Amino acid sequence: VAVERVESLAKSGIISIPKEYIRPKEELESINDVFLEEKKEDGPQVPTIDLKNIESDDEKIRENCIEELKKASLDWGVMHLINHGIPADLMERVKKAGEEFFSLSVEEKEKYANDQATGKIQGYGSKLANNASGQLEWEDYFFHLAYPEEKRDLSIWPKTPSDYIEATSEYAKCLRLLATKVFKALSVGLGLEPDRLEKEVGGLEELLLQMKINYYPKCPQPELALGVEAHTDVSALTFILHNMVPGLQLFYEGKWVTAKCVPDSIVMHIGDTLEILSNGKYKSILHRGLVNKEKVRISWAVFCEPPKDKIVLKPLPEMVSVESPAKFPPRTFAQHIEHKLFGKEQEEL
Ligand SMILES: O=C1c2c(O)cc(O)cc2O[C@@H](c2ccc(O)c(O)c2)[C@@H]1O
Ligand SMILES: O=c1c(O)c(-c2ccc(O)c(O)c2)oc2cc(O)cc(O)c12
Ligand SMILES: [Fe+2]
Repeated sequence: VAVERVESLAKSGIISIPKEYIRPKEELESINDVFLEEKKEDGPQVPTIDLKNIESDDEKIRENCIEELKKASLDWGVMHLINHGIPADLMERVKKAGEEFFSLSVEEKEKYANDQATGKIQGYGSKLANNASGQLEWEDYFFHLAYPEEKRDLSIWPKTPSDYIEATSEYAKCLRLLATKVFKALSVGLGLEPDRLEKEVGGLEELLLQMKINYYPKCPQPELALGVEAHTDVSALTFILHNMVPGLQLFYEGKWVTAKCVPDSIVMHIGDTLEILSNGKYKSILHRGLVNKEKVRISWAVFCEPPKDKIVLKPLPEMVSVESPAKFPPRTFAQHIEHKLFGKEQEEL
């Protein structure tokens, strides 16, 4: 087999993109210039949710924060979090380290190559075509488990820059504390005991944080490709940092909305795992990512996942009734991923 990286392809001297990267005719109509889209301020916009008072001693103010978070989660399921408690300089260090790793030559990065055939899903990679369509997306990435610390395989983590492990480790620990805060507020929002949702997704012991650095090289025909296809996240929550190059779009009320770049914020997505547990109340929104011909875009997504086999995910009893039937059948996290991949494979077949 050939190992083709999109960064290599982007630098190979091509004029047009290979056919495998061109989206189906029906999808091309919704793809426009990301910079022109980012400038548009009409239509619904991704909400900015202020978490400053999420754990305030002042009850009215705390409840107001919880309600705003709850409301954004039932409606959009995605938002720009501000005053989230993660130090701004730590986030800049994490991004700088990721930028430095991706600036290494493809050859240096191949020393970290993943190997799906032997189950080595961590490391440097690019999505291999996995259905009859043969469709590929315009991005390379680096994926690794980031937390808990005892479950990490540090040997696969970038050794250049020298501070990648230190920075990424601190960031994951900070995000783990923020996930607890969020899970609690979302639990309260559904009328559940504060510790309910985090317990249901594994708690401190089994919830995993996976880091995925998404690298989107410049594209010569950005109107014909997607950096990441339309999808919903399978996690419980996802927290993402960006390098201020636009690209994230959200499918809201039947239209693709472009996310604006809100300084110092962290994008947070409610994922399929919480949507399933809340019986459809909290929303896992369909989203995608655009590429462009002017600037390399990079994002850092941390997925908070339940244990893949140990928990059977299904709507919580409290969220189901005669009048509110279960909107999802029971599946473990692995089974859910397989079902989404299976439905797509059958679709393309
Ligand atoms: O490779 C993948 C993957 C993985 O390797 C490890 C992991 O822990 C979770 C994962 O999740 C997969 C997935 C599938 C369909 C989706 O809609 C989605 O959001 C995520 C993904 O393809
Ligand atoms: O959206 C997701 C995604 O893209 C990937 C991923 C991981 C490894 C790969 O090799 C890859 O091609 C993709 O993992 C995820 C894990 C989650 O818990 C939730 C997600 O939403 C994703
Ligand atoms: Fe996503």
